[PDB]
Amino acid sequence: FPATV
Amino acid sequence: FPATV
Amino acid sequence: GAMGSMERASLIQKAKLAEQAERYEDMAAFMKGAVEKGEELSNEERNLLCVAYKNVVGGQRAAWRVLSSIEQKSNEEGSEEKGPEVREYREKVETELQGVCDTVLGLLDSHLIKEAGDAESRVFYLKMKGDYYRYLAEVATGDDKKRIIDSARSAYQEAMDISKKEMPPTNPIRLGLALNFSVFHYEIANSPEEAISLAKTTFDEAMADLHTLSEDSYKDSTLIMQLLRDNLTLWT
Amino acid sequence: GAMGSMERASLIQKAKLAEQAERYEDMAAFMKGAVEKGEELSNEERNLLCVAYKNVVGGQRAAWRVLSSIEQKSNEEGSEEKGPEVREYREKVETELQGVCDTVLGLLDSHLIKEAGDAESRVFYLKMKGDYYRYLAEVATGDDKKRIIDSARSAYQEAMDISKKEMPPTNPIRLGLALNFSVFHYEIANSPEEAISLAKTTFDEAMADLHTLSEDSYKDSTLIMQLLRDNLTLWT
Ligand SMILES: *SCCNC(=O)c1ccccc1Sc1ccccc1C#N
Ligand SMILES: *SCCNC(=O)c1ccccc1Sc1ccccc1C#N
Ligand SMILES: [Mg+2]
Ligand SMILES: [Mg+2]
Repeated sequence: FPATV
Repeated sequence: FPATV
Repeated sequence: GAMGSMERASLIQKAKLAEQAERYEDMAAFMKGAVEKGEELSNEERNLLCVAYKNVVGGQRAAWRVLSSIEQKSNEEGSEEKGPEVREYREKVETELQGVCDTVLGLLDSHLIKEAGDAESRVFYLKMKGDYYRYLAEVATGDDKKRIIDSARSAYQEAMDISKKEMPPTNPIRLGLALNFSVFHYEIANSPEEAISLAKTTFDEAMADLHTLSEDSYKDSTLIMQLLRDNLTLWT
Repeated sequence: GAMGSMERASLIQKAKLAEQAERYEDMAAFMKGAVEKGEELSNEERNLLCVAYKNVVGGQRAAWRVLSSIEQKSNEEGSEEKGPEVREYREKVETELQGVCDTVLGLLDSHLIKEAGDAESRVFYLKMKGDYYRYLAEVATGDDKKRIIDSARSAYQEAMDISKKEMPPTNPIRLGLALNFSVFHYEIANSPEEAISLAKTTFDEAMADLHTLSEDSYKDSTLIMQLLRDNLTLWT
């Protein structure tokens, strides 16, 4: 999965 | 800590 | 609410203790109680709210993906009929996840967003609103799925408009918003080109502003810039 | 109970799904519901019960140790008075932990142990009773602390007596019981010499019986023998 903050 | 199962 | 009798300061203190103990459900309940005291949140307190629900909903999403994958495999040709249990349990986890998202969206709507006047708080809360609509969209399949997606988009867009007007391109809140909106484009809105364009433009405009920053600000901004680069590497 | 309307087989199926999703609180609730159907548990089902509560109570113990350490530091000379919050939150986690232990001990007493006739099930359940009294002892400080410790000891001792009579020295249940009873001696009963003697004698007598085992049984037994050796290395 892609990075999120 | 020591190992327990 | 069960936290109504506890002091705001004690709730914040115990949220930090819960974080140290990796008790994120407790941490979220404490921060929910703190928000419901009705006062605005400081920068540090907004971080605690973010951390608590990110960990809680992150675990729920991970579990939902495991169960959804098992469910998809059970609905393949030649798969043995195992009964309703997989769907039931996926629905159970999905319902708890939706409950957490509705809780967060409820705190933002009552009344965090309407009282947030500074760009730092307003962009933070509107990004959060986009995030938790995005998690609702990840599990949505019904009549309102397009409306859930558009609720995420609308919150993100309002946060973007403010962040571009009121924050420098290296601001970590602005960067984190762009990171997540880019992921929204890629994974939710079926718009990989918009996702890639946003991540690249955000990265390049932050790069050009790094020269203005102190060492400690530089560290925060480059950390998120690397997350943009990581996603771009995944997508290209 | 909330699981009373769900089929026993569906509860077992969902316990395995919860394990795959790392949803151990759910897994424990499903296995509690399965036990409360009143039928005896198979070997596989006993394993699921063990796994679920081990993960739940293991997380609670880890959190309790973090909070207890913070609390001890706050009660040091020159430490700033921070109020009752640390003690309150440690007590909250401690109370939830005790609740889980009481639940497990309740399942064993109503009526898993009294219906367990085979050595494999009876030793498993009596070891489990010793384990969850041991976790109660870890947090105990009151009038019944010695009685809690002796309840752990008594359950372990009955399991040991049966295991020595009815199982070979390489039996993994027998080995795991000896491992944990040895830890009870070291950490709970202030008897490190008994802890070391038990771990060493258990290791040596299993070593001498390995030649009787198949490859797959050998793997199970040597895995636990290495845990005995690891503890001995910690203690000597
Ligand atoms: S949930 C806590 C982690 N995320 C964030 O802190 C967050 C939230 C909203 C927008 C950006 C970010 S990331 C951030 C924010 C400030 C300072 C550093 C960083 C980072 N990395
Ligand atoms: S909670 C699940 C992990 N523990 C055990 O499986 C357990 C329980 C009781 C006694 C011993 C053991 S360890 C064991 C048991 C059977 C086969 C292999 C192993 C191992 N390792
Ligand atoms: Mg649903
Ligand atoms: Mg107490």
